[PDB]
Amino acid sequence: KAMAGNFWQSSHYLQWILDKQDLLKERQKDLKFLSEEEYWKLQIFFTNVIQALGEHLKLRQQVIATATVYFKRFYARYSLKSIDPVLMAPTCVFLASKVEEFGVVSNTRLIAAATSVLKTRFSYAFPKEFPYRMNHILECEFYLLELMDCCLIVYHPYRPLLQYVQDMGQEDMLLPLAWRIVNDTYRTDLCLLYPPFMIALACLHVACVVQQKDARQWFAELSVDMEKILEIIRVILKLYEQWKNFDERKEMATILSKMPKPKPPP
Amino acid sequence: DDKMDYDFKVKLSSERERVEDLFEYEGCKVGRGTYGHVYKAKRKDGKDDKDYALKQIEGTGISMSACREIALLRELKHPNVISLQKVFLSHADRKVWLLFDYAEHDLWHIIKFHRASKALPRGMVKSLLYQILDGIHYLHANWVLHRDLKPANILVMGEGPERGRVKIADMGFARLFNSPLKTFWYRAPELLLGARHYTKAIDIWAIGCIFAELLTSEPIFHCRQESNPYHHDQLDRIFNVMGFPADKDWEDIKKMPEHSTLMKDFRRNTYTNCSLIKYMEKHKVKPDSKAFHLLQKLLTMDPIKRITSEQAMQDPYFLEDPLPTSDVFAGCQIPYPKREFL
Ligand SMILES: Cc1cccc(Cc2n[nH]c3cc(O)c(C(=O)N4CC[C@H](O)C4)cc23)c1
Repeated sequence: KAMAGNFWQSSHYLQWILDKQDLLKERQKDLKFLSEEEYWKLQIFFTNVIQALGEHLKLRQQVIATATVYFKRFYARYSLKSIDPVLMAPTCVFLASKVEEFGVVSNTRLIAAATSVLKTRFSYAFPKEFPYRMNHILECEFYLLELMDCCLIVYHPYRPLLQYVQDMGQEDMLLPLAWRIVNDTYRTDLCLLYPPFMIALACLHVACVVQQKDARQWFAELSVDMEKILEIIRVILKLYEQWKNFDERKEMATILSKMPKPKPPP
Repeated sequence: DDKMDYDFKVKLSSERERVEDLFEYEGCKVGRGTYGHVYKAKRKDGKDDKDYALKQIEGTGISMSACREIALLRELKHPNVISLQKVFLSHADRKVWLLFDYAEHDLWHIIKFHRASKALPRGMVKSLLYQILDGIHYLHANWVLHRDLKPANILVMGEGPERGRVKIADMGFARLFNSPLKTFWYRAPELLLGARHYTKAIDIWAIGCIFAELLTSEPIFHCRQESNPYHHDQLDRIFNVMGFPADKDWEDIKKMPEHSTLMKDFRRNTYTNCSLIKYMEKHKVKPDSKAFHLLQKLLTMDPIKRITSEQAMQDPYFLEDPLPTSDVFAGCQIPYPKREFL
């Protein structure tokens, strides 16, 4: 529970809640190579890769979530060509796991996990084996920590969501779906643009609508800017429409080929 | 790296601040231990002439203990907890450097000065205690335990804008599964009887020990040196000062993993004329003083009956004359020597 009630004076809030136009402005350099649709599809793909890596290593959802935010922060500022996202994904999982003290991920286990997960679950995207070794992970970790300005503590919607569903008295009915919808929000930019409690409230609202639960009084009893919640609700509804229309298994090899490549040395 | 973009690599290399370019520290080591290497440092450009503490973290790369110390220090902000100013990541040798403001003094050296004088303080003692409680209360409210509290880790600032302000330092940031099992003078009895996790109450016991030592100039549970949590002579010293606890004083003592060992080695009768009252009388502290009644609440044997840091801060001791001051030295000149180089 370290720093649990400190969000408003946290580095998450003060530095890493970004402006949407600044995010879009920095994205234009990669948008010379990829369309907007293709870039969103890449974000979805690497979220799934990180999820699969964390599941292989048996890490709790919060640790996986933290690793996903690290990845998003890096490529919010820099181009996909700067460091290989195939290398960056396992590095983010490795770093996130070390912010915890209940268990350790060893070096051989990390490399074995990256090798195995990419061949058994992502062979449609990657015909060759994971070509990086531990020294490449350790070097990439230094760049990641520097870029993030050593900001390692991250807040997520899971803790507030838990408090809200307990307050409703609807844990058994609503929590499993609301939790699942929170997982799906990491396929978008939402974690860079809104505080976690607002994301949780949007996910709980969409869950209530899917399950046909009347909760309009409960949402009225809160003191929150409902306009920003509605903005978040609309990104969730759109996410599931892109999900329907997207086949990552058929498309990602071609999308990955269009990514800008690194300049070699002299 | 070959697969990293070259323009990106050289740009960052050109811009990256190196610790050796910004600071002068060679030959200025002031500390060496399990934490790593600490140096007194000056800024190489003449922008300000302040002293800085540079900590080179023990080992290479970013270990689990290194990762957590950076993570938590990056967030924590309070006047009585030492404040991280900057992190340098040295790519050539894979070393991590942390920059803090420089504290000239600490309670280990301050207490040793008074203990050495064999051939202000009462106002100072209260003010020190209040700031240590304030600092630990801030960490505790954020669910951050110190886990290694002792006089060497209670820094006090010297001449400058923060004169006589306590700075808590060297928090035990990494402990596997929050476990003690993975010189014992400041360790709560539950740890010595095999407690499996660190708690807020364990930190509070340590503050009680520090408070006794500030009042007497002697470590209250001083003991001879010498993997397992059970340490016989340290427990013997605790009972010699405190007395042996009755069943009613610590009902859950039976649940501690080393309770049967305690019963095997110790007998109630041995400590039948021992108590904190009698000990503190011998060291010239009165048992009807507000200072003493607070000390006893801090040094409670059963951890669930131990006072919290917030409740200790509300104690009438801190309303009794003299009141605690922001500068623990209270405007008076500092007689304590400056720390020497290595
Ligand atoms: C050896 C030594 C002892 C006391 C104080 C100073 C000087 C200083 N100033 N600022 C600091 C910040 C710090 O994190 C540490 C630090 O890392 N420590 C580890 C042991 C003790 O807990 C101090 C030191 C200083 C040097």
